[PDB]
Amino acid sequence: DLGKKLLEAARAGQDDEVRILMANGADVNATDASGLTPLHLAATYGHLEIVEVLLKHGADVNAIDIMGSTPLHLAALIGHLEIVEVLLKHGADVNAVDTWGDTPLHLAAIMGHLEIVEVLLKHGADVNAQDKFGKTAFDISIDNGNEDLAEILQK
Amino acid sequence: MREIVHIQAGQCGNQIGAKFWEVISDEHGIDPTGSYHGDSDLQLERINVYYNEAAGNKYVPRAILVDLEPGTMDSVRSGPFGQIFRPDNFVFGQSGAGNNWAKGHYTEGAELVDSVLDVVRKESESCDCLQGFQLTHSLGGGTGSGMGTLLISKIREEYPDRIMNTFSVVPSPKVSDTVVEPYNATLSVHQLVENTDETYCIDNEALYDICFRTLKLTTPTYGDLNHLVSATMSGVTTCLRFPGQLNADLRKLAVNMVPFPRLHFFMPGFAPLTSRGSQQYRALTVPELTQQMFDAKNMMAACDPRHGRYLTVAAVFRGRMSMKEVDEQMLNVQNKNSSYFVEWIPNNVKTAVCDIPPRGLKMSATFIGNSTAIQELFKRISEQFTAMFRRKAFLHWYTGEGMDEMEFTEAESNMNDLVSEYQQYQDATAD
Amino acid sequence: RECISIHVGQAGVQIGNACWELYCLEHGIQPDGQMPSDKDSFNTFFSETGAGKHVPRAVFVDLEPTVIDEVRTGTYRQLFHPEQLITGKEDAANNYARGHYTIGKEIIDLVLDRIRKLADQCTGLQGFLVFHSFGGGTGSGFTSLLMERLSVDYGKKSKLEFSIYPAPQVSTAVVEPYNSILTTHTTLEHSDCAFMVDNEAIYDICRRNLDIERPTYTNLNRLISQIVSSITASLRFDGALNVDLTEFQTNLVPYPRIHFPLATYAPVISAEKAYHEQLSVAEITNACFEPANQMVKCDPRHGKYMACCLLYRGDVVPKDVNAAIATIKTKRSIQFVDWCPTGFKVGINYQPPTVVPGGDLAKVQRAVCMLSNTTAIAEAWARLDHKFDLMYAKRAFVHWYVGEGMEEGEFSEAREDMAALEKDYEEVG
Ligand SMILES: Nc1nc2c(ncn2[C@@H]2O[C@H](COP(=O)(O)OP(=O)(O)OP(=O)(O)O)[C@@H](O)[C@H]2O)c(=O)[nH]1
Ligand SMILES: Nc1nc2c(ncn2[C@@H]2O[C@H](COP(=O)(O)OP(=O)(O)OP(=O)(O)O)[C@@H](O)[C@H]2O)c(=O)[nH]1
Ligand SMILES: COc1ccc(-c2oc3cc(O)cc(O)c3c(=O)c2OC)cc1O
Ligand SMILES: [Mg+2]
Ligand SMILES: [Mg+2]
Repeated sequence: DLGKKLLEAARAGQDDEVRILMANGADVNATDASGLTPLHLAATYGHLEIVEVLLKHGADVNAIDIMGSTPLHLAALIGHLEIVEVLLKHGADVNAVDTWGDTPLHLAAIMGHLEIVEVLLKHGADVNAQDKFGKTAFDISIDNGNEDLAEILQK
Repeated sequence: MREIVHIQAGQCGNQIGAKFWEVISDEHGIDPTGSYHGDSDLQLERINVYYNEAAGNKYVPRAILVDLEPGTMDSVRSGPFGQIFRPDNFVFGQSGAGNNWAKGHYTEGAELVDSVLDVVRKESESCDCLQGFQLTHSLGGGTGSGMGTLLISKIREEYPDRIMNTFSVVPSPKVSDTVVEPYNATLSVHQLVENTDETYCIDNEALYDICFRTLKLTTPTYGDLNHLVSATMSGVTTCLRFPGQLNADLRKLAVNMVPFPRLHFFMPGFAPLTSRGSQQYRALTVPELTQQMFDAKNMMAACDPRHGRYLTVAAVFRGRMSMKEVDEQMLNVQNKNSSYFVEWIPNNVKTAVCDIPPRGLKMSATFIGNSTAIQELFKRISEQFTAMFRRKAFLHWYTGEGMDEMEFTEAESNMNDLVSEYQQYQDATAD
Repeated sequence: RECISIHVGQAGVQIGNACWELYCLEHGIQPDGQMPSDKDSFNTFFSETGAGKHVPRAVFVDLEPTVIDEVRTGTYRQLFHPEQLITGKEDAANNYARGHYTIGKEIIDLVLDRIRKLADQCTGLQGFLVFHSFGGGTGSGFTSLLMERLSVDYGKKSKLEFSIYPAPQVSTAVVEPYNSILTTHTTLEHSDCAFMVDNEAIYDICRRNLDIERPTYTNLNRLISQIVSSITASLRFDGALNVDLTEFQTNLVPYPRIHFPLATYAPVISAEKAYHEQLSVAEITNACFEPANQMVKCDPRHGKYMACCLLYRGDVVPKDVNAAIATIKTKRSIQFVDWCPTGFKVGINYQPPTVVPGGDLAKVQRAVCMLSNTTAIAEAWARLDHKFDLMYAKRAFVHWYVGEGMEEGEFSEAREDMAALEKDYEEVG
């Protein structure tokens, strides 16, 4: 099964291995047991070149795993700015909501990825989006005393 | 109760540890070769707390230097005081831990811990009356955090009636945007809650904020941050290093600052806040020193004390100043801010005064608070921990070291229990 | 009939220093023990060697060496038996439990054996005077351990305390209320008479009578030793009042549990007023009923008297004392319990009081210490008990004691004893 091998090559950052598997029919939209796709894993682990190649060959930019996480959620959580940009250019849903009520904006705010917060805002991130406890990204910045983040979120 | 054994683990631990020894060596008139060139006998009365006396009136730090990463060895030795440390007290591994708590606590770190314990035992056995240990480390890395907490637990086993005190540097995205740091810190706090008697919370979030917003340093460096840390570490150990009517030692500090065993995480603060190589006609009055010491902007943990309540406070004034004026200012702050101090611990703010100011200042004040507001620091780390853990990012780095996924849930639960306990005593009334 | 003084912990040791310094001056004894003047009732407090050296019947004990090392190297380095200056290496860390159980246990047998050496030199040992703080871990915990052991080893001997009652102005630990209640509970049955010394009362007197803005321990201790000396003078000189330890109890303690007399001393005059007009017997006697001159803060007008002794020193004619007393029993609302003689016992020592060079007090021609047992001293217990209650309701700091060989029920047991003591005073009052 070339799907499980593509999932592993995407996570590991094995560019050539990714190219070969797709050339032999590997399912670009294969899922692991939790619903993660090669694009999820390459976005999580920071493999920008594999992200771009997957998006060139039919990857669903907005696929969700079993917890509602999209690739943009994971890129924003881990802090891969260039990958965030590529995903948005290819149609990523800037306001996708996962099973915890989090948007990519929530996750970039929590982890202090301020440059990514700015990019998400510029692409229409919803400042009024509440997680399951009622918190927006701005609420998190106030509760946290993160003055740099709060300034950014008031623009 | 004389000697303290000092341990420094990991990059952060050794870097702030080296600065500590530079700063207090200068205060005690000790030069980089170990000779005493001071002109006051107050400098020598308690020199034995931190230094061993060796051949020919030369003083050697009772300090053990640990790191899985060998390059830290060289950085310390190349420092001004790098040649003062006992060469046999350098205990270093082959490869670092790569920000992996599991490697520090369970694999690489556990392979080296016994060699550290051997040097600790040697330093401990030569002490007249050992009072306990102080450890400098970060919680965001792998060595200082993972191996640091393993060391603590092992020392705990060998020396159960000795106090364990830590200077623990808490991580911040503002200083290191490396996203496994909440994992390492939360796993570490789990350990520190059970195994240390007193912890100074040195928050890189606060240190950055002070440098960037108060000192106007557009791109703070570790040296900018550590300048604040060494001022703090000197201030909070002043009562241990110079004779004082307060009879200060690590156990009395614990007895008077820690009303509940787990709630032993202190918010330190310091005034005046300065940038290095930036003298100013300071000459802070006693009223300015007192107000700044209680100001949220002067805290080394990123918490607003006005959001919680002080269980206990110690305030150490250094320099030549009116004792009466200090007494009046200290009573003022408690009478105005009355609602911020718990009413069920009478006389819970202590004042100490040391004649000798730190280098470069005529007046100085150091704050040690046991404040329920510190829950804001643990809630910040907890929220980042939870954001990562809910998506299970990079968990395989940890379980791949034999670590189990239930230790993550247990650590997160214990730290949230800690937050609930602070809130409990924050809301308690004397009724 | 000899008396042995025992000084425990920093406060006890430093106050003992001041007392014995004053004692030597009062008896004409030099710092090396030599006494030309003569070579007597001072033998109750000083033994005599074959070389004519007069040595205090005194033991100093501390769990760390800092303060006793000062005695070993100071002015009186040669006065005391060197083996009666006893130190461990690690103090009680402000923790009653460490002083009584975990650390104090390591040295208690040495202390008892060294005391036995002094006792064996006595032909009619009366008992012990024990100096110690309430607030320290050694002063509280080791003292109660020592008092427990002394009761077993010297069942017939009297034991008197001078106890330093804590004040926030000069306190050292937040847990001093706990240590105070714990040592009072466990020492109550082993002590026959205890003179509490309220650091806040002494602090106030230094501030307003001696014009010392921020009094040090040295200021406090010189004033305390003056008062202690006026209390023990009857044991060291000829006199008709309080001539042995048993009589202290007979005169000042009607029931064993309410054995805390109040000391009031006058006059306290700044050494800068070296030409002050001399105060009369009537004036210094009236000052004994001003709460501002008391050694413990409380209001005897809110209580009832059970005993009252007036100890005069100096140029004091007995008829003037009687006339001064007569005035007091009239102009004053001074209420005795109905079961006690409404009489005042009077001793007069005709030597003028001594003041130590370096002291803060002016020499005076006449002085007086009144020792009264008044129910109003229960106000001092209530202040302590309330501070205890605030912290104990939350179990604040209790884990430090439970970790050091003590059971948590000892807290409640001690506090119930204090409640019973407060009730003892109410029932008499
Ligand atoms: N304040 C301050 N923080 C530091 C310093 N050095 C590292 N840190 C912080 O410490 C954390 C990283 O831990 P390190 O000490 O570098 O890692 P380690 O203890 O050597 O363990 P390894 O992962 O094996 O390298 C991050 O939060 C850094 O921001 C320092 O010199 N001063
Ligand atoms: N009047 C007076 N009070 C003192 C003196 N020294 C300490 N105190 C008081 O005693 C209490 C502290 O107890 P200490 O006697 O110093 O402590 P300790 O008995 O040595 O016990 P540890 O040090 O805890 O082992 C506080 O209330 C102090 O204010 C003194 O020299 N004179
Ligand atoms: C609630 O009141 C109190 C608060 C603190 C303290 C105290 O503070 C210290 C500060 C230091 O920087 C170093 C110390 O060694 C000590 C210390 O040993 C100590 O206890 C003896 C005592 C109190 O009664
Ligand atoms: Mg490192
Ligand atoms: Mg002591």
